[PDB]
Amino acid sequence: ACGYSDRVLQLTLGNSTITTQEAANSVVAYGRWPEYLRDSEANPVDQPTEPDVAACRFYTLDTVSWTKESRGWWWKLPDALRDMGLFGQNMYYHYLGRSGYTVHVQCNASKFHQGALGVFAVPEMCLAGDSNTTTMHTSYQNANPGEKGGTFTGTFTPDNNQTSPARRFCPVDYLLGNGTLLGNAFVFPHQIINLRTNNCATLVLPYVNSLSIDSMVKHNNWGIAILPLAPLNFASESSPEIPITLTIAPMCCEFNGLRNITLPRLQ
Amino acid sequence: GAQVSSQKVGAHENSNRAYGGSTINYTTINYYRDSASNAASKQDFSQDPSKFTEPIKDVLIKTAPMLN
Amino acid sequence: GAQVSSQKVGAHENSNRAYGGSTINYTTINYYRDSASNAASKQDFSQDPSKFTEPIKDVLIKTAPMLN
Amino acid sequence: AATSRDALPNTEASGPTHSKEIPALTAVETGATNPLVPSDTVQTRHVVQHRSRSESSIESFFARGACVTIMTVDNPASTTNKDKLFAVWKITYKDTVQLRRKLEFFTYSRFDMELTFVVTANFTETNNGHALNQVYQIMYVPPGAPVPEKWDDYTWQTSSNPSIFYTYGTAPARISVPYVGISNAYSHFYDGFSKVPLKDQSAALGDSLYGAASLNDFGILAVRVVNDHNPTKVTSKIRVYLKPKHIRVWCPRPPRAVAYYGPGVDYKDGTLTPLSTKDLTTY
Amino acid sequence: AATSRDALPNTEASGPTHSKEIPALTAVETGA
Amino acid sequence: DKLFAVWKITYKDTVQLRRKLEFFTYSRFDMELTFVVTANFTETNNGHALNQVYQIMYVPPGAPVPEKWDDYTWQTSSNPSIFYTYGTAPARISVPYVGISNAYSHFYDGFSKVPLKDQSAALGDSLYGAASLNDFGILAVRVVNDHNPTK
Amino acid sequence: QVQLQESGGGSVQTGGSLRLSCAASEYTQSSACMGWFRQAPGKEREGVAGISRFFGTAYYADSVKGRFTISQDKAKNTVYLQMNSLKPEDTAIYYCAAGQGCLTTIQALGGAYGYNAWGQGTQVTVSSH
Amino acid sequence: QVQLQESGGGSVQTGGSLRLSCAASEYTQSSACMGWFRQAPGKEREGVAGISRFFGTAYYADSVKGRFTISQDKAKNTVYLQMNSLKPEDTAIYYCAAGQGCLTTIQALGGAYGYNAWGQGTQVTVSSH
Amino acid sequence: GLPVMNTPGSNQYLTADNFQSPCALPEFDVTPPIDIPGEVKNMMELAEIDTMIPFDLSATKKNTMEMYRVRLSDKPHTDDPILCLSLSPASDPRLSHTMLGEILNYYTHWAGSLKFTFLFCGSMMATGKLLVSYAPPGADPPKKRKEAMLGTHVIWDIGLQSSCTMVVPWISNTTYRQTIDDSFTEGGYISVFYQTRIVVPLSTPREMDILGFVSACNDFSVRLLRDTTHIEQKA
Amino acid sequence: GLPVMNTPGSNQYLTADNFQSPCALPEFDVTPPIDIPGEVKNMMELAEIDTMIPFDLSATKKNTMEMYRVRLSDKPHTDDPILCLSLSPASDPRLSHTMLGEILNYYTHWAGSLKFTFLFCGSMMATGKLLVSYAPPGADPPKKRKEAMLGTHVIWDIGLQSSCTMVVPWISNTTYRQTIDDSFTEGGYISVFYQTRIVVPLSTPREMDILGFVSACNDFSVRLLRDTTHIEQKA
Amino acid sequence: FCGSMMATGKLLVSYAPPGADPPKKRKEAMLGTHVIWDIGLQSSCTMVVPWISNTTYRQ
Ligand SMILES: CCCCCCCCCCCCCCCC(=O)O
Ligand SMILES: CCCCCCCCCCCCCCCC(=O)O
Repeated sequence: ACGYSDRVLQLTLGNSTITTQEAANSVVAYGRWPEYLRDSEANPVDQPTEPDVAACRFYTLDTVSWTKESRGWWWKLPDALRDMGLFGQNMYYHYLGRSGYTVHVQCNASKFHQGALGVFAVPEMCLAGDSNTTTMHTSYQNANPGEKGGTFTGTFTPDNNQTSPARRFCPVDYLLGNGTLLGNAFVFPHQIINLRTNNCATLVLPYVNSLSIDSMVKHNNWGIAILPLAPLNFASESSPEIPITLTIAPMCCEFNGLRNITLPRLQ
Repeated sequence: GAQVSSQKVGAHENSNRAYGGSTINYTTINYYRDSASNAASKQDFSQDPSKFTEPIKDVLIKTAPMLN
Repeated sequence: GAQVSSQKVGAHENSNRAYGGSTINYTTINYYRDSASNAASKQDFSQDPSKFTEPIKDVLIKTAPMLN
Repeated sequence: AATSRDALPNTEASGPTHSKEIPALTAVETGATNPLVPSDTVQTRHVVQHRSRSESSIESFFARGACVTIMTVDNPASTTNKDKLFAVWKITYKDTVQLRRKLEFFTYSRFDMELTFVVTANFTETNNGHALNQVYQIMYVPPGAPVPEKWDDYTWQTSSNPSIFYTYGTAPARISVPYVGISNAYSHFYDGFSKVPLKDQSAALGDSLYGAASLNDFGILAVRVVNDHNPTKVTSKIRVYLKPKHIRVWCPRPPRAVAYYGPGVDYKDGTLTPLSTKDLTTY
Repeated sequence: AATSRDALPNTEASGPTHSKEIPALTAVETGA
Repeated sequence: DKLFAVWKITYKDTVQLRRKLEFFTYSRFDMELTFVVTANFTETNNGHALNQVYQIMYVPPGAPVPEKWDDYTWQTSSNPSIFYTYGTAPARISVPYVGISNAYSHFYDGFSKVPLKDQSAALGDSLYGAASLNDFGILAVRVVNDHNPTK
Repeated sequence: QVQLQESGGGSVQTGGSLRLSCAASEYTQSSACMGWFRQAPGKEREGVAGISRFFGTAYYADSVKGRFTISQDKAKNTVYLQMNSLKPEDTAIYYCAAGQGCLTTIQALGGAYGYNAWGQGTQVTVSSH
Repeated sequence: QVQLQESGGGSVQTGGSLRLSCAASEYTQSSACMGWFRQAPGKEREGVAGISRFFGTAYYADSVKGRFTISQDKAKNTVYLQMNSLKPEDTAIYYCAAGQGCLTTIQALGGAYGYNAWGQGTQVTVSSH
Repeated sequence: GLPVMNTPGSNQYLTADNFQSPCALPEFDVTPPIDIPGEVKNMMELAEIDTMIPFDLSATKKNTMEMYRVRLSDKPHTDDPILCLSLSPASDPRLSHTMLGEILNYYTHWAGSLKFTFLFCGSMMATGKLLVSYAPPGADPPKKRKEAMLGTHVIWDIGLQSSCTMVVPWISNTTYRQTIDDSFTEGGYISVFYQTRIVVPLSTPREMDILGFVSACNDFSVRLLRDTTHIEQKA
Repeated sequence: GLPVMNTPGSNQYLTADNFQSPCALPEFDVTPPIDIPGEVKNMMELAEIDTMIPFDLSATKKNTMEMYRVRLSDKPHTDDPILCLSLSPASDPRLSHTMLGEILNYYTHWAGSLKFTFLFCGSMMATGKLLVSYAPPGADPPKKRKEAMLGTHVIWDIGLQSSCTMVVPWISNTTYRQTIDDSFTEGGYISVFYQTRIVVPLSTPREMDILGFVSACNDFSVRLLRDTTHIEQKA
Repeated sequence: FCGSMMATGKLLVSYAPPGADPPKKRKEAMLGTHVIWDIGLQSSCTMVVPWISNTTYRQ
């Protein structure tokens, strides 16, 4: 009647608004909308910190490039927001905290471009390491790359430097870096940015853990995996490129156990 | 404090003046104070897979166009 | 002469037409004449630690000055 | 109100059609799986369904015990040089594989564990001497309690540690333990660490294992043969079986596709080949 | 009437204050 | 290598029971199984053995069938298994009507495959009267006890 | 399936030894008597050797007894075929054959009828070069 | 904690034997592989030796294998470290290291990562006086 | 004491048992649960979710991201199949590793309807028509548009609605089917063919791929719990 | 007799069992109880009572009355801590021997709020102000008034009301904490600092001491019974 | 947007209140008030700069 469509959308969190014309509706993980911590479920006694619009708004990460030889890309939450304005500040100063997020990945092309990108939100995205000598051997620094995130590879490469090991992840793409076929990845809340149809993928993720609140500094609750399901091709050129961008927004952001600044060693 | 439950009869004995037909029930008695000690009731419930199948914000009408 | 008591349910079985919800009780039967033979009921009571914490003759008002 | 053993909906009769209602066509990019039935695409008959998902409920799927470990203890001669063997084993589901993977279909779970203890025993030295029926004490040593150092030290007195006294040749030992997690559910995958390495701290002082936490530390199981030194040695193995009854689960994950390698998610070289050979144009 | 397995009292919401009621200060010499 | 037995579940190895069943063409029933276990020394020696425990695992069609007395299969995460201690009441379990059909067929007048014209005779052959209607997997058993000096 | 992957195509002279092997690692209702079939492009496909999965029920074709023997590894999982004193009459393409439910190779004893998973095929020539 | 109290600071010449010991009497989730770390004031802190609490899982740094051995008393509770044929390159401050839940030294095998209780430190000099 | 009698089965340990037993830690204050989103009630609902099929399992493509891709081209019409697939959800390599199948590997019997959804991931300027076919077993496995066209099939138009689902209805002799590869309990054949052909304009990638997904329908069930063979521990 | 069946666990002895058994002395005239003052209902109420903390555990002071004393001085203001303490009630030496802790040693999990009370035992003519601080874990352990001031803290005035209590509120990731020294279940840091400084007139002892006590709050609980390690028998 | 229909793109229009470093990189601008605009069938996009002032009126 009024022309309302599921492709055309606009979402607003704070002083930031996202708008699109080629959407494929919107996904709410496990059918649960993000929420504040209920009294019946609460645990820390102190009165909590609810930053609101201060932290809860859209945040754009550093844009990456999609080409024919890219194997995939990954990010963790909250990790990927550790240095984003207030939220991050609020993260570094409080022992505990919880939050939901509305992840919006952007990537438009042309009606002459093709390819499909799988955007998967994996709660507890514990990735696999690079050593065949020692397990669960990836260091904190390499585990949490922050906003830049990381990538997947098509070939496993075991680190043989036993003197000063690399201590990083070596996430094989087809095993979705966890030892499980990417094919089943669809079990996780997800969407597919298939160039023909859509230019974006929007997923709403509630706070998911084994407990009401946790130390966001020590633990990542959600992972963001983006892998090309179909390859990127354009016309007849040999090396096409199309940028991909992720804007993330916390939702129902709350924190407790306020104390002094945490200064982690990131390198 | 007995717990009498029903049995979904599969194969039927040529009986209905004892077995077969007339609702066959079983008894269960909890002997321990802690719930952790109890046997599995197995009388569970199903749900709608939607939260996994249709985790979409907007209602999906299967007969209509997915994209509209 | 059975003794049927309740169980404070911890983990819940996806059940409420047998287990899970609808109050799960247990039975106990004393087989011996002497009380010394019985098992521990475990259905005990709490008290106020005062007799150890505030063994003071005069009423302690936490908001007021201890010494006045 | 739909129970696990209730009949699934009947498939109803449907004839021919030709209109503007589109069941066959959708869009998976939205992330939604088209919920079609046969009548949407083909002409079907009225069929009273009788089958039920009784056997696939979480309860039913885990309604079985699984060997989690195999412990080894003995009772040698008094004249021996090496000390009598007592076994210590940290309680985990991750030494074996079968059970682990099942558990791993999900991210989180709540359950009360039922443990059984099958005990085997045998002679080892080719002699003709004799042994008298053995009794085995399986003590549960929770994190913090003193873990035995000798088969005959003060720990085996068990004033507050749960302990089992199993006589050989009788019904295998079985106990129950409630949901004992420090969290609100047992976590099968942890995307984090225990410590936070800080800038003004030595890297050594700030390191921890990836995916390792207390969420999973339940202490150890200690066992010995209660019998005193016997002239001819006797070997014995306690096989533990875990059944997670009264179970609840959260967040489905894809099942392990490559053989496990350690308690983590790591995999080794040359194991990364799960699928065989099959040509695209052949049945 | 408080059993061993009954829930301990809930912790209730409390905001800011500044007055003459002294919770923090007492005297242990009294033995309390 | 230490001997472990594997046996496909059928009523047709013996005769007595078979014929009774054969008075009819089809039947529905819930099977109750009992397990009487015997044991003996074989080598004329004077060595000793400690009471044995036997695990009878049910391996349904599709599940991994043991190759060793000590391989990973005997872990039994979903296969039904019995742990029988020697010298005690024989083992007994119950199994419901497990047929793929609506009743167990005692006689099948057919085959499994259809040999087609444009297929090799080899590719189209099957046994007469043989079908899945009767495949219930196997029963695997071993002595849980570790190697003993005298067999 | 099971895995059936075979090799061993060495064109030896008349009277030499050759070994053939077929993988059977995965354990479905595992290859009972197993199976070895040769297709002579002059004739057709025919059954040859076979030893029961567990038992010692090894059937031998009239033409190959004694010279050709069947054996396997009840662990390393692969099926060996010792073919010695090779005639020029045995020049054909060999194939391994999984006969599932052991009774498939107990009833009929020999394979052929109860065989569902087919092998790849190895060319063996036994000539006078 | 556990108790960790170490000593044994004898400045021996290049090629002599030295013994290091760390107390571990109290039995918490006891020192699994244990741990020995040396800090060379030119370099930094590094892992060296370690034998599992109960099991014989003893890891040895590339630079110390054979010469340096780890062993303890499963009763008298103290951890010994036989360091023979001492080079001048091993002049550093040693430290014992409790790695609790044995799996801490089973997963990673070596210490360093699963280590919560830190030792005191003994200065060992191996020089040409 | 009360006169009692021991009947067979006494003292035995059946792993499939369900009885009560004494507690190891009496009066333990169990931690109450919290509403963790995404709880599952039964294994089948995981089965109803669409997972991607590793179709082309050639020596080169197997165990690589490419196995999920089914390449299509703008080649002139041919009656040759694009892909052939056997209805053995739990035993045929291509189906065996999908969640559906993997799940099926924990059971011995499988029954009910299945659905195959296909996703065209070519350019918008690309057009085409295809025929996805399901033939019940018993006859010659289809290999040309012709015979396949005789069975159950959906003719799919490539357009704005990116995906198409073909439902393979439950057509079986038996009440339940075997998780194993078997003749008596054979399922049939699944096949895709070009109806027209793929058509693109100039300056448009001439070759593209398609993605395929398979899941169970609301009336799919499994029975007889068994251990899977897609997992194992060596020594 | 009544047909019965033996299920697993039969004949075993679990020390944690709770069943009835035959009496050794039937009809024994048990002596009735008398009202003995001071009966206890639960272990936690002992926990709520304030016990003195052996703070300074230096080589010289440990195992001596002096370990309970925390010396203060009239030295000019400094931003350095008077005492540092880790929130590991059941595992840190200083807390480990207090009734609270000792009790905690009989359990594996601990949860709830705690309270630290401090007693100034200097002269009446002595004045001063202090800052007692509790910082939740995760950051740099406080070592200067500055960072500590950022966390939970009470600023205490030395006067007629001799003691001051700081409540360490239950702020945890987990529902319950470990009796062991552990990172995941770390509790945080407790710290005392001079706000002003200690001031006394002439003819007044320039240095004095302070006493510290710790106890549980009405909502403190423990679970998982285990044997302590602060007691043992050699041979 | 007055480019061709076949042209696609996404932009970020940003309004930052004064007082800090004037934005010059997507990063800082992204922290302020902003609309992320998709180029499509709806040709234009409006970003509203809300009244955020110290004074009641500006010069
Ligand atoms: C004497 C009986 C022993 C009683 C104590 C049992 C200790 C509880 C351990 C339960 C947790 C086992 C780990 C598996 C849980 C998981 O899958 O995460
Ligand atoms: C561990 C216990 C074993 C449980 C599984 C039993 C397998 C079911 C087999 C039943 C069918 C037996 C064949 C006889 C039926 C017939 O006469 O046709």
